[PDB]
Amino acid sequence: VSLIRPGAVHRAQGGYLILDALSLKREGTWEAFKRALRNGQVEPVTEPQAPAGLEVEPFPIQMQVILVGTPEAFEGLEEDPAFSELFRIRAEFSPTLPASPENCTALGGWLLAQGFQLTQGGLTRLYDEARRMAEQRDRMDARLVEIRALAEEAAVLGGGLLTAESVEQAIAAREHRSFLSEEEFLRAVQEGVIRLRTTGRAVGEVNSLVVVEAAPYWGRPARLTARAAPGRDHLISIDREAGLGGQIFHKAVLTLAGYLRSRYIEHGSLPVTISLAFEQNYVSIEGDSAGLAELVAALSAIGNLPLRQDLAVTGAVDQTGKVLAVGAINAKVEGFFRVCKALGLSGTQGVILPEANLANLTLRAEVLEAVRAGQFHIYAVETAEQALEILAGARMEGFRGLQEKIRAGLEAFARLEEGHDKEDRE
Amino acid sequence: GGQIFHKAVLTLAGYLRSRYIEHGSLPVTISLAFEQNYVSIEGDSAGLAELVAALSAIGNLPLRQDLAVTGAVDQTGKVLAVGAINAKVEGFFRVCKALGLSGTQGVILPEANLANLTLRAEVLEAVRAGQFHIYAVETAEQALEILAGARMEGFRGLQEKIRAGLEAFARLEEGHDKEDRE
Amino acid sequence: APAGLEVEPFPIQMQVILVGTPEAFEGLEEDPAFSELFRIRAEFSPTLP
Amino acid sequence: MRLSYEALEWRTPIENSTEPVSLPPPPPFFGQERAREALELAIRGGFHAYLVGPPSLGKHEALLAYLSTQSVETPPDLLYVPLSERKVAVLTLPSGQE
Amino acid sequence: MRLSYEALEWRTPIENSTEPVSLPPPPPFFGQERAREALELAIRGGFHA
Ligand SMILES: *[B]([O])([O])[C]([C][C]([C])[C])[N]C(=O)[C]([C]C1=[C][C]=[C][C]=[C]1)[N]C(=O)C1=[C]N=[C][C]=N1
Ligand SMILES: *[B]([O])([O])[C]([C][C]([C])[C])[N]C(=O)[C]([C]C1=[C][C]=[C][C]=[C]1)[N]C(=O)C1=[C]N=[C][C]=N1
Repeated sequence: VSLIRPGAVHRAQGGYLILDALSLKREGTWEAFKRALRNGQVEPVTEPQAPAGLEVEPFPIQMQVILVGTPEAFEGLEEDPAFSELFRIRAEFSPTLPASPENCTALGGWLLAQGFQLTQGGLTRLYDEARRMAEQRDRMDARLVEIRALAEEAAVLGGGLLTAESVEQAIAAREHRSFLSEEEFLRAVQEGVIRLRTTGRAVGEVNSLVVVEAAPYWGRPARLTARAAPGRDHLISIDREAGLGGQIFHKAVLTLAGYLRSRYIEHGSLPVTISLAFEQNYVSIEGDSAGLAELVAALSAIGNLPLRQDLAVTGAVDQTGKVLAVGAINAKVEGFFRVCKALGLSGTQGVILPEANLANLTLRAEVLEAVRAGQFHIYAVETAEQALEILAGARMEGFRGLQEKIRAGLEAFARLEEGHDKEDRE
Repeated sequence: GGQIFHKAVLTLAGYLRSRYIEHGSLPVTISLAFEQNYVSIEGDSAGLAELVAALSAIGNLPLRQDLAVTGAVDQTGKVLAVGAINAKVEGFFRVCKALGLSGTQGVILPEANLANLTLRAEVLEAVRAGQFHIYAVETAEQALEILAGARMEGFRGLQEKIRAGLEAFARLEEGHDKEDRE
Repeated sequence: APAGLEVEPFPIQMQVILVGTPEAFEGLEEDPAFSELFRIRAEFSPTLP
Repeated sequence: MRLSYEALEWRTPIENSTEPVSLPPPPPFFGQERAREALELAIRGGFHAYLVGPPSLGKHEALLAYLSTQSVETPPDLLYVPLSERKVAVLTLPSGQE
Repeated sequence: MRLSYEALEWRTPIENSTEPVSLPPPPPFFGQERAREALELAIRGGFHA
């Protein structure tokens, strides 16, 4: 009798047992644990080498077991109908918390109880960095361990005290420790290895913004170019028909095709074929970013429109022409600003971003300082027409309009195609 | 041909289309091939070389064979940077020296790779002596201008020669379709 | 071991440092537990000025 | 539209930063009233609950802190007693009597 | 553009090569200040790097 060892069930009698769903399912003990919970009784696990074994009475279960883990661990168990009635109560942890002065004070109190010494400015900067980490302006990040780690780094860089300078140094060091890839990209851009036009205007090309998959927190401009040729309506995205474009990118080409069709109908179809391709190969597409960038580049190629190359363009677009939000807008904006600063700010560089992402704009101190100084210009747009108007610097409607230029370009391409078919049936 | 090479043919097709539109399409088919089989392609090297060869074939343009051409190209016509530019330049210089330098051999390389040019002592000595000529280009037009030794624009231009070649090919194609519907 | 010794767990007061090519690290960075253990990333530049 | 700095400015301003802050510890599951209410209901009712959230958020630490401040009637002493050299049963005794 | 030898010349010139060099040992992680700073932070803080 004295050899029965007490497990988690025995020690949690009359209280609460806390388990991890992913670890519970990893060991394969879910069935036996579920049966024990159903019966309310359980016996200690016995070795198969027992000749007769002890006649252990089942141990009554009077606890409240609580499973803690990521949801993905729970869609591995929620399909079981027996799991539903056992766990009638679902406690879901919000990925973000409301960015309010009460929440900032609560975070400061939590950090003080954690053992760190904070100042008002240090707490303010921690609150701001948590908001930026959540990617939303009015929602802080709920991952308290990440903020605790950043606070630890700030304490180390500041001798224990969490002043504003110390936390700023900690954030700068965290950015710089993974900055090697961006440093190499900036060196290549400066040396001319990767040529990006951040000054002047060019036709059929635009500085699309991408976020590297190897580290989905570093943005960098990608020189997308579009070329318009007469022919069939099919739109070519050369970087997709090589094994790189994803399923999400599949929707993008059809979306631009539908918008280009429905928006411009004075022939039965689009008399042009559009070839979309970035200059580089680090842009293996997974997602609907760029978007608006591809659309404005294709429209400029169709209408022979010199787009302002100093303004980067990002943001997904629909077949209606409305510009949709994209993730990691801060990373894209900061990357383009870094590239422009490497080549030197001319007081006109900027980023074309959707107005939907305006609630996600948590740009760093340097970018906001540049915007205040007038060296950088953040543009918010709703529809692709506004973005192309900003790029070309003129209105769509009216004479010398962008829409009439695109229509004239399409008409010229149709005339050349009909000349070709005229020579065909001669 | 590799996956990286797959987008290369589309890139040249797009550039050849968008750059030369006086018919509804390109009235020619271009057959790209190396004479040898040790060139199993993995990457976008050559590039500009393929483009200038195709353009010369279209326009009946005798390219200077003493100048090697390397470097990727985009559908805009800008010449892209490539890796191991030093190896390519040194190999071409070695081949030219084996057959004897005539004082005009050289390499057409993108200006983007100028920051990667770390040529050996012999190549730099030959360049200083004038026996070798390293050329740096930004767009395919410059490279083909160097190859053909004449300007794109103006009369007796390269662009007008390519346009005339495309026009002649279109005339022959429309003669074929004329005989077709007769 | 028939019964084995009742060894007390050894306290860990060390600072582990992992050295290797990145390709070895994309074999481990996906683990969420690896992130908070190794809060400091030391990346070696392939080139020097 | 050309955004201005004021519309883009998001960092909360600081009027004094040279002094330490002294704030009381926050309640567990602060800013997460949904989960706190779920735990309150599961504790009052005795139901089995489960915590769901993004990884590396502090769910375990916050849950432990919240459960520490809880107060329940002292559990009875549960222990195995052998009815024989082969038969052993479960015995329930008042707390502290084992 | 026809590059000249001066633009192509990249080897640093030598004005004297017949004498031995006597230089102090460089600091560890020389030319790699990113990694050196990462190690400094990980050592001061005791974090795992
Ligand atoms: B995007 O951010 O949606 C963009 C869309 C494309 C049309 C320009 N693509 C990318 O940025 C891709 C896909 C991606 C991966 C991970 C997160 C988000 C998006 N990535 C890259 O740019 C990339 C991929 N591999 C290496 C380097 N960079
Ligand atoms: B290239 O260097 O990009 C070139 C492109 C092609 C259009 C002329 N191809 C090659 O040089 C190929 C592919 C390659 C392999 C390894 C590194 C870089 C490029 N290689 C060869 O020429 C080759 C292949 N097998 C045997 C011998 N040579």
